Amino acid sequence: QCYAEITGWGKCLPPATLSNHDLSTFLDTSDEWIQSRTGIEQRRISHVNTSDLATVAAQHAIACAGVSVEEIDLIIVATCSPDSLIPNIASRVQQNLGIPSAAAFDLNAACTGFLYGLETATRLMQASHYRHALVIGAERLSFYLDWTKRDTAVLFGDGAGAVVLSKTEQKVGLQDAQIGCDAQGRDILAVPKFGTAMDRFDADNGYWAFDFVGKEIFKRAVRGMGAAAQQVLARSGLSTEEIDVVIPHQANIRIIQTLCDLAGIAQDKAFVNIHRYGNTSAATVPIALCEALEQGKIKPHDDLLVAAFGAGLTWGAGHIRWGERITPLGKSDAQLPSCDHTALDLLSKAIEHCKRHQ
Amino acid sequence: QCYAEITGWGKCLPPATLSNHDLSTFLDTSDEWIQSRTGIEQRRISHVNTSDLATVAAQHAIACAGVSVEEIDLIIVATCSPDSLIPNIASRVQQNLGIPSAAAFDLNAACTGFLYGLETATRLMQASHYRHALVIGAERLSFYLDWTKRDTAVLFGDGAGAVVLSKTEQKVGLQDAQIGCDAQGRDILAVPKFGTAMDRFDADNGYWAFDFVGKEIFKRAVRGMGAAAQQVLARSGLSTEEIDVVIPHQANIRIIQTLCDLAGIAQDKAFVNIHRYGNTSAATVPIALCEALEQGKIKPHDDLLVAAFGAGLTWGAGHIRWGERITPLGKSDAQLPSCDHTALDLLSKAIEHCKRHQ
Ligand code: NA
Ligand code: NA
Repeated sequence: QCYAEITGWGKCLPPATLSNHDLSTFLDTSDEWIQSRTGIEQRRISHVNTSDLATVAAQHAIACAGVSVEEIDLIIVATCSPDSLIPNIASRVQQNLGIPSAAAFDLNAACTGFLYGLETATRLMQASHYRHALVIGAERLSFYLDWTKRDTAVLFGDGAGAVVLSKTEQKVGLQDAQIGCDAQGRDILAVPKFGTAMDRFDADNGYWAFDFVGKEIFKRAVRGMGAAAQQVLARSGLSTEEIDVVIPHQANIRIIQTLCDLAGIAQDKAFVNIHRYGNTSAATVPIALCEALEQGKIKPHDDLLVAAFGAGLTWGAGHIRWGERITPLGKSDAQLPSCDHTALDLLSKAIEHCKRHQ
Repeated sequence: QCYAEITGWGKCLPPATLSNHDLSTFLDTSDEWIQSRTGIEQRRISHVNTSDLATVAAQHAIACAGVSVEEIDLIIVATCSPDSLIPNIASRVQQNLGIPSAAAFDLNAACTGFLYGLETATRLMQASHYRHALVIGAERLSFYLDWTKRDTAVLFGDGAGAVVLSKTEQKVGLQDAQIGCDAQGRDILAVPKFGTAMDRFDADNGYWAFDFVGKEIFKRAVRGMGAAAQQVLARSGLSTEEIDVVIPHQANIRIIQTLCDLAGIAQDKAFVNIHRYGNTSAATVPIALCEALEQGKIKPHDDLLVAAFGAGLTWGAGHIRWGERITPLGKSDAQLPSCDHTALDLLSKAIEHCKRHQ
């Protein structure tokens, strides 16, 4: 029996920052409304491609683990906003980092993608030969947004987080996990007309609908994550009291609080950074984990609960038993190209196109 | 120790057929050129979305396995041509089939995606609780093609294949597998400007380049698949003589023959249907497997070699040990909506747009 220890962690948040007030300047919204409704105060807008964010997050996680690029056997990029479909962007990260030979694939399960990736990488390592893995959640959701639609325009942001996993006989890393999908709810959270369902040659094909039935999403999210968490707890033989830290998906602070409140888990155990970054889909969990660790919120041998949900409606929970080390073995000086533009400058063109089309 | 038996197989080929002569009518090519160069004589053009093809292939595989939709714990759709990115199309297949609860994700490793999916599903089942899985390779590559570019326009086609896997203690299904990616070659096979790297609001964004460096692809494919096959053979403790059947990716008949010739495997062991369908990327392997089985080419307890390669440059090989049953337990009458148009009629609009833009 073996396990996939999380030996490295890393993050990449692009610099350009879009505040709630910024949004209020071109949208019929308010900082009060956004902040009280969602807990979000800021989010980041990338001046680079998704794969670029993924790459920097990877470099930091690799440095953190002290592993050689030559030792990585598997690369998973959880994203729903890839630079390209042919080829995948896992291979771009691989090319960028000089990793030879490794299996490289993109995994799309929306905001639950990092948890799906962690589960997949862990089980691949447990049942076969993979010695080390890189699992990255990375998104440029700003690509998708309709800047005239306040319901969705204020929720999402860009970023990446990564882990490195290493095979071990110690009982650490992801233990039990339950991942799933409530497909009867597929239509409540969707951009159905970006992908091969779109009309390639229609000049209005950029003006797609972003379906977001907020209340039903909230209900189904709390239900799905909560039930998944119950299953993992029950199978683990841990009480709710023995969970040391919750690292939740960051969609809405009220969902986080409800999940905790209903699971009987103390609210202060939940790591929250949604106020800084908004909902970065697949990146939420690995960014939160990285920052939890950076901030000393996780101690060695802690039991962590992870939970997430997203379009699908995909959902998941997992139990991670931490090992001995919560500090990086080294640091990377990797960075994004400098950006000379505010978020508002970066979005300028898109905001004008969306507004012009109404 | 447990295993993931292939208990169900199924396929969906759309009806509209584009012959080599059809292509010659709007392209500076010939049936002689295509046929002698690639082995391709026909390919299918879908009148429906990728997810629709995936769904029919799934229904047949489910019927073949005699498993209940209630028993499926995992759904993987290997594709690089999804209807949509938000949400994934695995969840659409799930919704369509009424499968409750199952994990559902899209996996993108280009034409190696089905092998990546089979490996992933198998290891998930071996190391965790998943009882049954659906793994589907499905593509509408016709979405991507530039109908003025003869190098690529003649190679690719649409379709889907699926398997159902079931957990067992018998030593059957996927045994050893080696999957990988030669990222130094990422740029030789690419559509870099469909995805979030594209300019959403540029009215010429449909006219993307399809990079295809044919000779270097051929070289790197033969090398990668051949080395992967060597590793699986070596680790299995089987001689090349003990491989009963090869189910290869269908990119080019010369690649198939070279792979076999260089591996010392008799050419007549390789199942080939490229002449009918061309290169359907992730669907090639599962369609070939399904048809091999339909045609009685696989016997119980046979040792199968699978091999594939694609954009990335992803690559893989696997050894499948067949179990007892090579006939379906039942049949599905599922079908695509009727199509009243020839392939040429379906492509009409796209061909005119591409030609008009030169
Ligand atoms: Na504990
Ligand atoms: Na044999």
